[PDB]
Amino acid sequence: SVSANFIPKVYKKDEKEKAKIREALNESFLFNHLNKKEFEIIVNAFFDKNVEKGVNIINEGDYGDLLYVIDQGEVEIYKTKENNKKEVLTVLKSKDVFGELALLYNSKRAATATALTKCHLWALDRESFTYIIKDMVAKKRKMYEDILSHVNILKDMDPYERCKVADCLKSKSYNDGEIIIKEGEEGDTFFILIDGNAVASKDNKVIKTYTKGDYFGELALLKNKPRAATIKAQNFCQVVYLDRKSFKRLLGPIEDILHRNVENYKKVLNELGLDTTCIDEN
Ligand SMILES: Nc1ncnc2c1ncn2[C@@H]1O[C@@H]2COP(=O)(O)O[C@H]2[C@H]1O
Ligand SMILES: Nc1ncnc2c1ncn2[C@@H]1O[C@@H]2COP(=O)(O)O[C@H]2[C@H]1O
Repeated sequence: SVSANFIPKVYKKDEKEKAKIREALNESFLFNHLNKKEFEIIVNAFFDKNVEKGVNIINEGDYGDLLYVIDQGEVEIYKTKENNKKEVLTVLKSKDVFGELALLYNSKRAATATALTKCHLWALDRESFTYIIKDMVAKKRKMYEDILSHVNILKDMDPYERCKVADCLKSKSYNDGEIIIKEGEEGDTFFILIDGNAVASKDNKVIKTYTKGDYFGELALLKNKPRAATIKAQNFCQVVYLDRKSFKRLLGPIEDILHRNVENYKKVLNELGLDTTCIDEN
């Protein structure tokens, strides 16, 4: 049932279902950037769609009118290449979002989405998405998409996965002399330097210099220890950063690289006669 410029629609939902939608959208950085008021407009504008196992919810190539959030069930996303060689991009489950690209970029569906089980989906129409959400998401991606493709650790990531990093980024600048990370302090944040110069030290010995595209502050996140080193700006630095939960959601596909760079730290620390127990885990 529908309850009564752009005027949002309100589709009748129990508070129990509304709480599930809020959970899913607060997890998604496509959405959790909205104020309380606008957020609730979006929650109310979702309607539902039930789909049998085996149904292609979306076909690679179609025009795009809705995005979807999974309530229950599992959805495989794939591309069909070559000699009908199915190429599975990913498997999506409860709370996952898909179908945003057509609404974001007015483009043919980039892949096929197939229900692997029966699915209950919540659907958001193009109109609600474009009025409420599109502009700010598109501009944040425009601001960072290119920068991120030149960050060396992110270069081995799918472009689709990388645009998601843009969605959850926060921005901050530091002045000459300002301290970004202090040795011994508790921290929960992963950093990329996007402009300027900074320097890392431990027990007042210099252990690394940083320039544009470098990252730091991952060690406290990979190890659950206090910051292992002090990092200081040397000019007008601009950084972007991720919180711990975004870091472990997004930079899973590059754990292996991060851990490898961690053992170069080890060689530096052993050379300078510094503490190497900050590398091991506790
Ligand atoms: N690697 C990927 N490339 C493109 N789309 C993807 C990928 N992984 C998941 N998807 C989702 O699959 C959807 C297919 O339709 P859309 O292109 O509108 O939006 C797409 C994304 O939500
Ligand atoms: N040799 C090194 N050993 C440990 N950390 C280093 C080294 N060189 C640079 N760093 C960085 O300094 C950061 C300080 O905070 P974290 O320990 O979270 O993560 C650390 C690394 O990103």
